[PDB]
Amino acid sequence: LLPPKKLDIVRLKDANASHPSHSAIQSLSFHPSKPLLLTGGYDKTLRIYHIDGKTNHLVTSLHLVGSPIQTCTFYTSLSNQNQQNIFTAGRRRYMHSWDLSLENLTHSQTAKIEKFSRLYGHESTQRSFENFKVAHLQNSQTNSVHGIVLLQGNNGWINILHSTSGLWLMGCKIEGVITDFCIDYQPISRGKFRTILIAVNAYGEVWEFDLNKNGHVIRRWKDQGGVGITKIQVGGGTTTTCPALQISKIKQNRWLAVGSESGFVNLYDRNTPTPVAALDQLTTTISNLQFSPDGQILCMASRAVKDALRLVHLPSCSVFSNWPTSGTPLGKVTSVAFSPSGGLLAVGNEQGKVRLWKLNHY
Amino acid sequence: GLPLRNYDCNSGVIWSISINDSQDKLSVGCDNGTVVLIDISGGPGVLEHDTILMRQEARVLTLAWKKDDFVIGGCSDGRIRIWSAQKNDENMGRLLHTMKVDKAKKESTLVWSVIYLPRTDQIASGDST
Amino acid sequence: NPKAFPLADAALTQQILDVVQQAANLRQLKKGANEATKTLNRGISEFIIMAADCEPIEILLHLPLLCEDKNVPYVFVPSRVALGRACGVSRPVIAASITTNDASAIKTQIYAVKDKIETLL
Amino acid sequence: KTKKRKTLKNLRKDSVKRGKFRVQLLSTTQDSKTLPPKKESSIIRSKDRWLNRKALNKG
Amino acid sequence: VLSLSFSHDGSYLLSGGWEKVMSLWQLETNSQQFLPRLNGIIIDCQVLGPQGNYYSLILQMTENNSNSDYQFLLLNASDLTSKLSINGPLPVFNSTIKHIQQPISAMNTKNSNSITSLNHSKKKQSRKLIKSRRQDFTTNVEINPINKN
Amino acid sequence: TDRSKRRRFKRKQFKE
RNA sequence: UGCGAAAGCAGUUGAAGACAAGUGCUUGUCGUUCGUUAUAAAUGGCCUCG
Repeated sequence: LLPPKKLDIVRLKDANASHPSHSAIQSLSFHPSKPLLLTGGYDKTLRIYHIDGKTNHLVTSLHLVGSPIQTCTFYTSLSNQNQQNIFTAGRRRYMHSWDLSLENLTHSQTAKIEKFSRLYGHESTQRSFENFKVAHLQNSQTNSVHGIVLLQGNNGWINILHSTSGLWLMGCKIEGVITDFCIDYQPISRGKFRTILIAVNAYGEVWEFDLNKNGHVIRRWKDQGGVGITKIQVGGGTTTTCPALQISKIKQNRWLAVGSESGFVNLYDRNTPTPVAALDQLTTTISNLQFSPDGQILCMASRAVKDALRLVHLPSCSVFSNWPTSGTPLGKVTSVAFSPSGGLLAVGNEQGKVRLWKLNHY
Repeated sequence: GLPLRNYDCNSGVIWSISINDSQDKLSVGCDNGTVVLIDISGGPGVLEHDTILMRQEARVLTLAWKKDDFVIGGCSDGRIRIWSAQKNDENMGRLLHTMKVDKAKKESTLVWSVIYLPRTDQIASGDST
Repeated sequence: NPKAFPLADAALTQQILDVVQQAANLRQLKKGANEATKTLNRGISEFIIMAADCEPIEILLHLPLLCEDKNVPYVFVPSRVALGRACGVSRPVIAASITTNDASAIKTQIYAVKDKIETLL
Repeated sequence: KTKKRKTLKNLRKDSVKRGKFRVQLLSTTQDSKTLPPKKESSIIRSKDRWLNRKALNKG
Repeated sequence: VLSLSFSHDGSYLLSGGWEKVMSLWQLETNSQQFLPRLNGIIIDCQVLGPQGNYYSLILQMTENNSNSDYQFLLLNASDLTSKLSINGPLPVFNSTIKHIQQPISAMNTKNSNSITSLNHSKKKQSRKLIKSRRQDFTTNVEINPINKN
Repeated sequence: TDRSKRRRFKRKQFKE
């Protein structure tokens, strides 16, 4: 267990010194197993960097003309470990995928790229693919597992598409404007787990859908004292930042954090709910909420002002004091990423800088 | 074949009328978005007022009930609304929830009909779209 | 909280908690019970918002009596911590008042909210 | 003939303005009791136009 | 309708027929998406993949009544684009050959056979190939001097 | 008040 | 259907079996056969990527 108030960190070289980015860094992603980083932005380029902490050379670059990058993520099939995919999107009515399986990543001369652009009659509900997340869905009736791509609708709509074929499976709706959503996995038995979609409205009502049962609502509750909610995240188990490799590795998240425009971060224990703590160390809208892979550290960052990044120890809910400092260079934080292992924190800014740190405790 | 009793709802002009499960109370939807509950258990020709549910700015085009406890109403603002009709409940008349239907972009959206499904505890709604 | 009446409902509170937010941005929000009392006496309030979850609730119960005297609409919201957050502060706000300004850039929806409160009353 | 028609409207007219006054005729009690009251039109005419909207193309 | 096939999960139904259009019927809502414009009417249709990544389709090109012209299309299900189109040479003979029969349609036409018309047409074709003496079965073909195509 | 009647009147009318 | 030009010149469209309907009899049919060169009509129309 890491210390409550003292955090032992050392800075390393920046990632993009090998190849700088010409625009802001809209998102970051760690490869689940390989030591690789994904960066994307309005430069329209998916620059991937081999992270080692002493060189961080660029492996390959892929420019996508006319596709400003708002988010990007690695994907590995939960069953077929050989399968590797990258999904990226922007303010567009289509989504790109890139297969990294076999020799595509490094050796192959050309990149196998495909475009998702078909919603199968639900085109009205969706205007852009920019906000999306990838999760694992278990078909209980057949016991097969496959990926799902989740999207944000125009009016409280959540469109769920098939990861590879791109088929539309089911749709979830909430009242009011959908702001953010997050995914939690609940194991049932050996080889069996259910996926739960958590969605939150600006007011603070939180919907819980059972995607294994046609996305039916299973629980409804409100964030206490929540207004102007901006982001939602879960921690303490499997998730996008900390994906699983096999079925047995599936684990439920014990932490749930709610952002707001006011700069408060409300924290809940997943084990109307009453919050454990109401973090207040940021005074601008919460633009990033992310946990450490083990769920022992929560990072909140805001893009409104410079150096607006804090780390919370859990379950103490006490913000670390030694860091960040005034001399710590963070700038306008716009992206945050935790390594699945090795306790490495990566932070991007508007200047095109990915700067790297090591959690000495891990 | 003559009007036995003429009763004024005492509200905006009526769009819809519905009767409860116990057949003792009538719910009446108005142009002014007021839903008036009229008691009729007194006897034939005896119509009496029970309660007024809160006032909202959309018309009430349709009404149906869930047993004797809740009143579901489709509104001209493209929204479905549940009112609590329970006696002995602090949430009496209380608009527990609001649903919004998908709205035609260039056109006003109207919830013309709503019906309750006891077996599945579901509400089925028909809209102008 | 029986006496808090009328109490805005789940849909309504957003339109209430929405308008207060911009009013704070535009400096058209008087926040805290004592400021609300000032605005009624000077009659510079469109309407007043109170929080029902207050303890002990009566503290704001003087404001309504002043309200109908001046024919100013008023409404209750369920949560006070929600209100202060909407006001734009780090402390729960029990009562807030919107300042009268016909030249404001947020002018329309305030009166749209005012009408809904009037219907609620 | 048009004079005859205008004569009907005067008979139909149930209220007239006298100086600052307008006096209103009082209908019989039976007319109210035998039949239900007249429909208000603005409430009903709205439904009919909606059912006969152009975009529908009732044609 | 000539080809019907269920998806692996059963949530989608693939249909194809004389319309030259493949239809994805979305069964939770009975919505439908269309991949029209295909070269031939759809004799067969299938989902081919562990995860339904590709569709395999069989096209007929009924315009050539002399011969049955089969074309096999493998489509990427993600974007419904031709991953692989396969066919042989497609000569148009003057008359029908061996046991080529037109596909079934709602009514008997020049390019199709009705329900009753199938047996009579088959017998007539066999007896034409046996008793009749005009057996040209000759096709025009051309060769390109510059490219030899 | 006079305007608010118009706003209420305009809002209730169906928009075609 | 044969021949021929594209115009046209000649020649065909039978029999058995089974089923259904109506009333042993009548009519209509055939993913039945033998022989001759031999109207339709279940409201049901074509994707998206500026």
